[PDB]
Amino acid sequence: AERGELDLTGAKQNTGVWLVKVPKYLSQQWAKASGRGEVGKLRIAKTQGRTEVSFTLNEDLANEHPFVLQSVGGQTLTVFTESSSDKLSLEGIVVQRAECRPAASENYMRLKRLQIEESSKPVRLSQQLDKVVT
Amino acid sequence: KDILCRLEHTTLRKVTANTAIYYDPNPQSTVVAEDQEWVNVYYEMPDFDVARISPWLLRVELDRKHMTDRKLTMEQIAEKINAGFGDDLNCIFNDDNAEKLVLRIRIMNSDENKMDDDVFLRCIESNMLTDMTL
Amino acid sequence: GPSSQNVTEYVVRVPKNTTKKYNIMAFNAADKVNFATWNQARLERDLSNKPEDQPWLLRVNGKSGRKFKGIKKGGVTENTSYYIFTQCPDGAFEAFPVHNWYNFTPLA
Amino acid sequence: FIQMSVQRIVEDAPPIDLQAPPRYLLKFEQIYLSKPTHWERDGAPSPMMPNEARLRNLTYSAPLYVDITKTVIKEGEEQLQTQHQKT
Amino acid sequence: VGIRFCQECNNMLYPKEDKENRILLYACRNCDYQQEADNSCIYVNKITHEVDELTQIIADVSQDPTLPRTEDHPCQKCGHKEAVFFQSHSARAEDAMRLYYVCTAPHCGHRWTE
Amino acid sequence: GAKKSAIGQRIVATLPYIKQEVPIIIVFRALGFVSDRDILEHIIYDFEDPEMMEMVKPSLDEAFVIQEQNVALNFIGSRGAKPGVTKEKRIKYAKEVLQKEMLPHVGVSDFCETKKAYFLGYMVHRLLLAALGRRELDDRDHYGNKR
Amino acid sequence: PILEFLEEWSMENLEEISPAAIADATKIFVNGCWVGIHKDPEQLMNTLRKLRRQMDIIVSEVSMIRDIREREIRIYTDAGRICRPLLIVEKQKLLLKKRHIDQLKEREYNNYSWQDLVASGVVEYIDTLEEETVMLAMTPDDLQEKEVAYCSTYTHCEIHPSMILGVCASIIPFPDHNQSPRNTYQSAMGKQAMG
Ligand SMILES: [Zn+2]
Ligand SMILES: [Zn+2]
Repeated sequence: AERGELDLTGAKQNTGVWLVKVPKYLSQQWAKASGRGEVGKLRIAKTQGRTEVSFTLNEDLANEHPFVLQSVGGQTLTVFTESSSDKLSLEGIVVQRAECRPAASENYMRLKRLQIEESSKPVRLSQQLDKVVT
Repeated sequence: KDILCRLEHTTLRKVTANTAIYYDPNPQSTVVAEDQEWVNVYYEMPDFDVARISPWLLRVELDRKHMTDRKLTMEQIAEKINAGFGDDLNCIFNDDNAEKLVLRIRIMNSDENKMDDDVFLRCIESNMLTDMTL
Repeated sequence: GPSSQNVTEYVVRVPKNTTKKYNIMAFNAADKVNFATWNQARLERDLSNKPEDQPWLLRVNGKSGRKFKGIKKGGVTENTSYYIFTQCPDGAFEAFPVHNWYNFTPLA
Repeated sequence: FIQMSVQRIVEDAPPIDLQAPPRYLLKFEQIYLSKPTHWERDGAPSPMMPNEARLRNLTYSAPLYVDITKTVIKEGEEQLQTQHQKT
Repeated sequence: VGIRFCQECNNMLYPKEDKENRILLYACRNCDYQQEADNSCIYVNKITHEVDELTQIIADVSQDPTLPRTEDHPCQKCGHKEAVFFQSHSARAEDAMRLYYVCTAPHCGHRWTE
Repeated sequence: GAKKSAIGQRIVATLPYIKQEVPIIIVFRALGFVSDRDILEHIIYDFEDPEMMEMVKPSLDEAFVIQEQNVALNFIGSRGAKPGVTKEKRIKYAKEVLQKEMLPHVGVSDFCETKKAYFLGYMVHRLLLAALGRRELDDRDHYGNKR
Repeated sequence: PILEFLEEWSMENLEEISPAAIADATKIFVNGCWVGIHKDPEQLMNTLRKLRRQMDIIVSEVSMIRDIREREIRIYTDAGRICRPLLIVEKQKLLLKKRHIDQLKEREYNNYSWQDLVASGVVEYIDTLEEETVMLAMTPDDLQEKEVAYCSTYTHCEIHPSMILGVCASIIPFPDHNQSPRNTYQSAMGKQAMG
């Protein structure tokens, strides 16, 4: 028991966690409110020999997100948190990885172009003046 | 063509198919089952090497077509090795009847009785492949 | 049985702020990291540079056990975010952003 | 070059730090470029046509201006920031 | 041929015999660690190196639009008529004119030589 | 030579602002990957193939003496163009060289060690492929390779 | 934008992958920097080509090369790359149609131009590196017409072979009937000809 001790209780309980890679538009929609305690619903449907994962965007938030799983056997991942009280802890071991992909194919590129323009706004370019300074 | 063969330059590297440094601590029980068939012929009445044998072994397999092209049979190669290295090395070669031409090599008995018993084999094999002249 | 056709759907919660920040701890598979022997551990900022902008040093089971070094992922996720889903008694998934990513490698 | 590289070079140029006590910081922000101009001996600017440049052995060049922000920290707990437009 | 790494420090293991028992042990360096060497062969090089080029061939080459396609050599595994044939074009062969064939059917990366 | 032809052929690196070449495994150690398995994970991506594994043995043997990142950094600093008066300064100089002078296009920030190690391993992998004959040597006259 | 799109799609960052996965996956390089790895290189290349031909997230001059044998995808965006326009061929058929030709015939008073061809994705710019992986057809009427199957996977078609010539070599009449050093000599002389 010391300041530098790591609370491995999560590892002892073998708590399983899932890691997901999600896009900026989804993360930013969540960050907009970020305090309502709700952003959507994750629906998992399993069949005889196939499982599908999907996420539904909240109706209020919007004003389908299929999930593709990834093998985690090539790398072992764990999650640890640094508490504000300087009490490091382990939450669990990553047992599954997933990626969230957009549904729209072409019209989504329109939003991507808008994002690119927004990111290019800070870019500054030489300006053609008219009338020499004096 | 006989004069051409006597004039051109040929190195163990040209007539050797492959080389392998086996451990083979017991010559009577060879790690290579194919070797054990004929190695025991030499080791039934061994001569000039019964005193001691270096644990390590250097097995070289020679290409039949190259051997026939250069008219180099299994005898003069061992004779050249013996002349070059004095008694430093003991060479035991198979017969042409076997589909594979094999020449096992070991370090002298006296040294066994300072550089390294292992790396020195890599030294001799590479120098035999390039520096030595058949 | 129900396992062959079970459908599970859970709410998603994203608290605005959390007292403890969330990080990622990645171990190489070939290292064969095992937590059964992790009776105790010590994670602290390094002293070679001699704080928030420095690598992390992990010493498992004091000096006797293995030592690992974690380095912040230089590549930033300007267009990506990572979240962790954890089981809770209320049955709703909770998503926490990944503040940092660390790759730990054992030190002989 | 004119639209991207000049401005990017000026931006990437590290801010000038001086101290020898008060310390001054110089930052180059924006690039401005006027039309090619020629100054007569009297000092009156006038647009320079390429044919005029060819005939009079002039250089077809455009004046270049930078916005420069100079911030002075006097160690007195106040910093004075003055911007020179189109230097 | 195999390369073994120390279980303690994940460093290269070098061969050393033990005179006490006269057996090969892959011993670590800067670690004071040892292992029992089951394989026995510590070094082997093939000068001729008749390496099977089929191992190097990648099934994805069937997607290359620049490779020729022939329907006279059907795939044995699935019977697909169309196939892509090419030469090795890899150094050290010293005789490279034979054709290696790859099935063009997706998901069947069968490769062979005539 | 006895040991020269026994170990084989080794890989060195001619880093900028360093008078003489250094073994590649030493560069990896300075970048901070000490274990031979970790370095070979970034160099060889498929441990199943033994032919490429045999190619890197002489380099590992040559770099066996240095086993610590700080030791490798001091080794590089000692051969830096501006020798450091003290070992700590030599380390500080070698780290700067490997941070901003080697593979700058990969990155110049402080936490680009992994990226630089991966790219250097890719360079070593390309060299090994060329030596093994699995890839054709680059053609200088090729224009896709001209700007 | 290229890096952002690659991150959006299933391209695993180098930092977030174990080395063992690099074997099967194809490396993804951008401007000579090993950005990451990908598992479906064919689909990734199809998506990138579609994006470039639609001018949505990839500009025309960006060159994407898939070394299938080496399992590499190199995307180049830096300046200085020499490239030329080439007509796109799909299923042994030009994407350039009589409607495009008529709109070009009425080039003025309708605002139609070459940029519209490029945007429609009938003609795209190819550099030397990408041209290594291209299956050119010298002419559409002859090489991709149903005939003895020399090749049925043509990817692009030359707009006109004579466009391989320069300004001074383009004034030679019937240069394909002259011994080449005479074409060179005329190229030299045309710069000294009066006019
Ligand atoms: Zn070890
Ligand atoms: Zn097939």
